[PDB]
Amino acid sequence: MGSSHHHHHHSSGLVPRGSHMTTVKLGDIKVTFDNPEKAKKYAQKLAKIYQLTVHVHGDTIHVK
Repeated sequence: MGSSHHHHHHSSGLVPRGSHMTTVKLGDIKVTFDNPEKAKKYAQKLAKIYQLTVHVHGDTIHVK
């Protein structure tokens, strides 16, 4: 066997539907990405680099 049963839990980073650029606020540094998809995928790396964490709240991802 080898099946990871992925299911959505209550309350997540609920991004609004529509083609819109996400404002990823790093420590002072203002980053932006075309899509919330790529935004969170690069922001989790920026969190690991700068030793911070990802706070995804709507169209704003602040790397706390």
